[PDB]
Amino acid sequence: HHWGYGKHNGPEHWHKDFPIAKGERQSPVDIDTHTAKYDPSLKPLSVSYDQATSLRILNNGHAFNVEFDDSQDKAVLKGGPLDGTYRLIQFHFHWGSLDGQGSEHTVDKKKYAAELHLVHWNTKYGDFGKAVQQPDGLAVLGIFLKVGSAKPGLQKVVDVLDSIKTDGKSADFTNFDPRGLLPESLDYWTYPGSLTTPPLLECVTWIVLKEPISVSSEQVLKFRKLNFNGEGEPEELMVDNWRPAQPLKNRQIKASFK
Ligand code: NA
Ligand SMILES: [Zn+2]
Repeated sequence: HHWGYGKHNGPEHWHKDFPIAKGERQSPVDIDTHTAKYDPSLKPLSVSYDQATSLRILNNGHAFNVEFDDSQDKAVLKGGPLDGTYRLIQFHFHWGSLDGQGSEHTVDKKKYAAELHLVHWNTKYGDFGKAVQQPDGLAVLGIFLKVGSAKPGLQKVVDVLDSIKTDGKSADFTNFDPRGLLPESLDYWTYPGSLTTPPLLECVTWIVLKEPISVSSEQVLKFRKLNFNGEGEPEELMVDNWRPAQPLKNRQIKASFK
């Protein structure tokens, strides 16, 4: 695709092809923890990932996605601020060239090394393509990564990155359990927002977990060896594939905790 994260095609350019970039409910945003409103009416999240079926991992030239079979209710997210059942379709990460940047959301302006997005769609709309046209179509769980101890359940992902180095490469990726990527606590902030890549549609209920997971320096190093470019093209490392924080405008961030 023409858009990307460089000087000449990066996020400050996206509005020319995707005028919704300057919309009223864009993501990501800075979460100001002292202005977030505790909402005692929010329920606990319900994450049911025991029957998840992963299929494939692929490099799509802006990140890598692990894709799941979403033809039945096998890995779903319910509760929290959601009505209805949302099915897991893929997850992916955004990360930096250095450990001090890489997350899309920030917390009191603090950036994390990377951010994991688990993308789910509202089953009342029948398919992911209809869901992205609706204001309550997607629910994305966002989890921050800090660098410290290794996360054992991430290792299977890091070990296959070698085989999908360039844009358009894919590999079989079965029996991966995404329960190994979740923190202990499910406390969260939530606000209505958008996809953070083109087409930037405003169809996402964001659910950002308060507790980061830790990954090792060697684990995130291996993400930085992937390439934006296709095979046999000049090498451009896949780093800093994050969009900067957007204005909050007329929105309230709610917290499930105090
Ligand atoms: Na995508
Ligand atoms: Zn993302």
